[PDB]
Amino acid sequence: DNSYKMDYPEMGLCIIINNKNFHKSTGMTSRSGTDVDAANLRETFRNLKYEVRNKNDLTREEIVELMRDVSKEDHSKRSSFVCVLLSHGEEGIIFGTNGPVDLKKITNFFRGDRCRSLTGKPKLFIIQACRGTELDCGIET
Amino acid sequence: HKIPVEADFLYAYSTAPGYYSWRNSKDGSWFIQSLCAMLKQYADKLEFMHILTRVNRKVADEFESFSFDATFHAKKQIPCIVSMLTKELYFYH
Amino acid sequence: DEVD
Repeated sequence: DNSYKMDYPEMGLCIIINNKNFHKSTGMTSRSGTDVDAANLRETFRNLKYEVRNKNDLTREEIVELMRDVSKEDHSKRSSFVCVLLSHGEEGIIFGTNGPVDLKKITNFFRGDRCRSLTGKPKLFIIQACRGTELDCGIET
Repeated sequence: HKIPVEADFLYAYSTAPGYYSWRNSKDGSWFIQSLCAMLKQYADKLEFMHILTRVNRKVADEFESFSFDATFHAKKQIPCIVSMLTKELYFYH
Repeated sequence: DEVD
């Protein structure tokens, strides 16, 4: 038993949060190209037999509410859980359309003690977002 | 037997801690581009950490930024796999 | 190319 049991009736949910347009007052730019990402992910995880749900342009409040609600579903018949976040970010932070969300706040909903129907099951968070402002100059080989 | 409440999470970050992450306005982000391609090619073949390692290599090797701004030109990216998983993960049973 |  060195591998996760992945033959439950369902592979599980794939939640894709695609934030493209941000409230003007935040001063955050539109993330051109992100719809290409969201579409690619939808197809890719569809072919892996995940129940994909795409959500676009969520406020910070909507992100937290969505995550809370999803973590309170019954995942007993699901092998795993996947969440993809596409947004602006900083270290430890993802942006809703109107301001930031702590990544810890989101993932805490799925803690082994807080989401019992996912205890012992792989919980995957895939994050396309900045983690700061450093640039990698690279090295020729 | 208890398990840690933080066990069995995997965080697939597009970029290293402290760094920008790159997105192309036409093609999509370097990371998601690469992730989908490697999942399509290897999900029926490789364990998930090994798939993500192929993603690391693809982003690291095949992408480099182009900018009229010298500050942002010719830059590279490495994704960052963060695993608190306790077992191997195969998408096929 | 843009950054996030």
